[PDB]
Amino acid sequence: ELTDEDVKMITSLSKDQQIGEKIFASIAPSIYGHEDIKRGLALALFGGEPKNPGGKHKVRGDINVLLCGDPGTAKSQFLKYIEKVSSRAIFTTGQGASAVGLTAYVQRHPVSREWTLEAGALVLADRGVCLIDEFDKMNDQDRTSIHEAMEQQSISISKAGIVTSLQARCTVIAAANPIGGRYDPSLTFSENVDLTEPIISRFDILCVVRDTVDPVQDEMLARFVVGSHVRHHPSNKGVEPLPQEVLKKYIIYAKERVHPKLNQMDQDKVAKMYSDLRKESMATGSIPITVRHIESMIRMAEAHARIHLRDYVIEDDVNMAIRVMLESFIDTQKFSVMRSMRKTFARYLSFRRDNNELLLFILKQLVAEQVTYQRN
Amino acid sequence: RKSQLQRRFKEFLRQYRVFTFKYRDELKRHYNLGEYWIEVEMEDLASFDEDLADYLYKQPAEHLQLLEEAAKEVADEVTRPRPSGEEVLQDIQVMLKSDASPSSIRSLKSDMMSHLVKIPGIIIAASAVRAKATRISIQCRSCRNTLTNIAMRPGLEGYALPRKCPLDPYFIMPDKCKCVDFQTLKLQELPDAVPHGEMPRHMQLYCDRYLCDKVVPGNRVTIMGIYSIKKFGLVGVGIRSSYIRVLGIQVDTVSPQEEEEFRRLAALPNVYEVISKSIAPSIFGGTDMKKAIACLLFGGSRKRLPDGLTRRGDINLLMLGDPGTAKSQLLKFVEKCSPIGVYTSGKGSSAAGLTASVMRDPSSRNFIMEGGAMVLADGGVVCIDEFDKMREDDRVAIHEAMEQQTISIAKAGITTTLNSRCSVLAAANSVFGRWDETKGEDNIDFMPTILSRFDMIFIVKDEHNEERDVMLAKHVITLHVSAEGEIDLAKLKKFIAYCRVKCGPRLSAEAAEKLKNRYIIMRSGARQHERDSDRRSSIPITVRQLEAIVRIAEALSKMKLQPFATEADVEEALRLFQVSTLDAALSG
DNA sequence: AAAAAAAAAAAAAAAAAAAAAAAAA
DNA sequence: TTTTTTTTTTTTTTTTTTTTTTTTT
Ligand SMILES: Nc1ncnc2c1ncn2[C@@H]1O[C@H](COP(=O)(O)OP(=O)(O)OP(=O)(O)O)[C@@H](O)[C@H]1O
Ligand SMILES: Nc1ncnc2c1ncn2[C@@H]1O[C@H](COP(=O)(O)OP(=O)(O)O)[C@@H](O)[C@H]1O
Ligand SMILES: [Mg+2]
Ligand SMILES: [Mg+2]
Ligand SMILES: [Zn+2]
Repeated sequence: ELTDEDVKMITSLSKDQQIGEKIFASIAPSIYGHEDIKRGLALALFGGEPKNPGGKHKVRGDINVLLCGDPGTAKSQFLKYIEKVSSRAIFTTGQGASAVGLTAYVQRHPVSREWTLEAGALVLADRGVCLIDEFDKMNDQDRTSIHEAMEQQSISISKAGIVTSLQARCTVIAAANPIGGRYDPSLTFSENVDLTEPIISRFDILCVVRDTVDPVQDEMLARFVVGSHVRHHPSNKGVEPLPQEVLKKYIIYAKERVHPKLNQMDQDKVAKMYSDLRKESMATGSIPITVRHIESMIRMAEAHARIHLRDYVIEDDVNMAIRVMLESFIDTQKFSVMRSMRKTFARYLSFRRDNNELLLFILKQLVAEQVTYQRN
Repeated sequence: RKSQLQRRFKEFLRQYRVFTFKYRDELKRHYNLGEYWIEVEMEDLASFDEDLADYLYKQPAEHLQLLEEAAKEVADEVTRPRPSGEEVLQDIQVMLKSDASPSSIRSLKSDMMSHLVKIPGIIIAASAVRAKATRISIQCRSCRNTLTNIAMRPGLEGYALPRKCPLDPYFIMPDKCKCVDFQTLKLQELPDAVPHGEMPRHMQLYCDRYLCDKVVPGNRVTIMGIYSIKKFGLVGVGIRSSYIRVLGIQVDTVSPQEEEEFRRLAALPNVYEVISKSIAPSIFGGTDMKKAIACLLFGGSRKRLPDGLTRRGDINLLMLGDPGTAKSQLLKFVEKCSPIGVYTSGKGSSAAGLTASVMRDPSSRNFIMEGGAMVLADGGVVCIDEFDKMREDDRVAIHEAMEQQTISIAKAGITTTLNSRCSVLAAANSVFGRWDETKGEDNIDFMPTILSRFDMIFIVKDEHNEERDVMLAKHVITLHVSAEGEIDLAKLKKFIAYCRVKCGPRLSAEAAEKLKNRYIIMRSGARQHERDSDRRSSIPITVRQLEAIVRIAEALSKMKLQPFATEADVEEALRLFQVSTLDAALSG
């Protein structure tokens, strides 16, 4: 895929001034809705900027994503699309139904009969994407291996005689279901998922996919899937999404060439925002905000800049990264704290969110309240 | 003629300069040291006589033999006068290396057979050193004559005995045949170079006299050798398994000037301060924690009393805190900075257990020791993150190891005591997740016995501050923007190693007196507080804590290479232990 | 305290790579 | 006498079952 004069093509639409919306809408075109999840996956695809000040502070440039949601919401579809669209992308499942496991080992390969070091799946995706379905059904050793990979960005093997440490700088995109098969907003995120706090603490974006009964959305999704079934019958075999091949060409060029530097970030705004969030979160019995959240916001701002190839993070990039990080952090909170932080930080969470979207959301909330009152 | 080529190699060895003749002096020193081998830089050979290097690259098999013979003759010419009993000249293995970038294993097609090839890889298995015969003697069974000095080819190339002096009357005399070292290794392609959806390829390496055991499985290696096939008495037809004849190995990843540098670094009046601020510069705050970690890095002194009992000199540190503080980052730095160090989680690591295990190979019936983080980290540091989530077996194993420094394992085969002299640096979060004072002393589920093991326990909190939050966020943003008194990682690590190997201090009488009085007062205060609370604080103070304070004083005095720990360092160690007694006492 | 599920032990079977001896001409 | 095919043996790995151990009600 080493072409030339396609740098012109990528730059030609790079200046479109709305390419962000195009790319965010050009992820998994077979999945309706879930726009925020698509945005998060785009940011994960383009990635951040790994930096190790001196040689003693290793900071990962990846953006790990965890999609926790009740079943029947196309999480595995997102993971499979990422598998399809991203080079050096591998897919594995918490169950043993995956070709390659998460943990390293050494053995004679069954077909080649040769003694080889089967590196864990995470290692195979050394510079790519590792998709982990059924993230909440892993083994103890699988959990330990994912923890090691996410924490230290490497794997240490001492199985037979191989005392080695080989690095796995992967971006983990995971899919999981809530405990009991249904996500209950009355409980915080960290407690309605079969995952310990340290594991969840290493994910930069948490997407809480909820299947709530809604006649309009239900009808729209039914039309979508039934039309897909019609169009893929054997006999018959607000922007425009980019073609997938051009999308991956753009991803390659951005991920390989442009390395945005945050010399224009407004430290004042970020510091005040962080202090306010700390005070608010501790004012309530809620999971607090920590430094790693600022780290994740920095990574997402760099990734968003990379999407636009700016080479210099701009105020709007920082604001969008803050929007995404605050959306995730708020949705991880319980029901009451959800509204508390929504109202307290509605300004931040409304960046680049036009009036029509908020008005439609509020009207839908009101009509749903009316429906519930009617049918009780 | 081949004699001309050997003469040219002799000239290159004798007269290559750089003034000084590198190879002549290298031969002198190696033969005097008994090494009887040399490392020939390929580029020097090419520059001096490019034809020789080209020949080597095209026909290594015999040109390397010519070079070895020339090196042997030159070594004789430079070190011929020897005492009786060793005057016999010794053959010389000639390892060769070059700066040429290695060629991917996938490019080792058929054409490159018998050429000199440089490839990268990861060695996943190494066989034991064995005997291969370079010179054999065969004696006839009937006439009992001998055919001594039958030249044997190197590499995996056997030899067929003569048929005619009966027919095939010859047998080998083991007592008269000269052999050398021998080893076979398995080299796998580096996982980075393996294509995305693709199996890793393999190759078989064959070492020689001094190349045996220069690597161990797991090393990332660059091999320069002769692509060769087995030669053993000659649906796949005419396929001869291929292997590499190893000639040069490079394993990828203290001078007196540096010793004097360390000496002057220790002599600085504020050496402690510069070391304290030179461990986690990126991490903001926690000066006391950084001082304690420096003390742990330098460690105390191991003492073996005349009765044989051993007092561990390695400090054990624990850090309980909210999941926000940069403590896993601190552990990562510590493992990256300690001379010998390993990072691991409570439940071991990824396919790398925490504590050692012993299993007997049912086929070979050996005693395979699968080394955990503890035994691998002998003489160094083990950084255990999520130290509160161990497994019962591992909990007991560390219970024994942290105090005795030894892991005792007795399996159906044998009993043994592996030596694990590791300093444990543990990180953990509260039982509930966030430290709440309302349940003070109930935020730790550790049994009292384990908490006795740790020399110091630090408690971190984020319960409230605005100025600190602003400063922290701005500092992190500044670090990501940028991306003096700071001893770089390599220099600091080498200084730590030099101090640990060289200086082992001891307490002075006055220091012992002061520490005695202070410890007595601490014990009295802890007992009184426990009585007042009418409950036992799950953070005891014992004579083990006295040992901990003594060890911290020893580490502080070892930083300065001072043989004796003074009163000031004992006071500083008492302050450091006070910053944990703040959790022993003020917590309740 | 007792049952259910998981893990490890252990024993039997298969591949196979190579060295030596008996039968054939 | 000289080849050849077998014979073994010597390692190693793999698979099934059983037994032993760990977790839950
Ligand atoms: N938003 C959507 N757009 C299009 N198709 C969808 C959407 N949500 C669900 N589907 C379809 O509904 C079916 C269920 O989705 P899918 O099988 O991916 O479930 P899932 O979210 O992975 O569930 P689980 O957690 O049980 O594995 C699929 O056929 C999928 O194509
Ligand atoms: N005082 C600090 N100085 C610099 N960075 C910090 C500080 N505290 C937290 N961080 C950042 O916050 C992140 C969380 O740190 P980490 O050690 O992962 O927490 P934990 O040990 O609880 O997992 C780290 O990436 C680190 O860079
Ligand atoms: Mg699924
Ligand atoms: Mg941690
Ligand atoms: Zn004879």
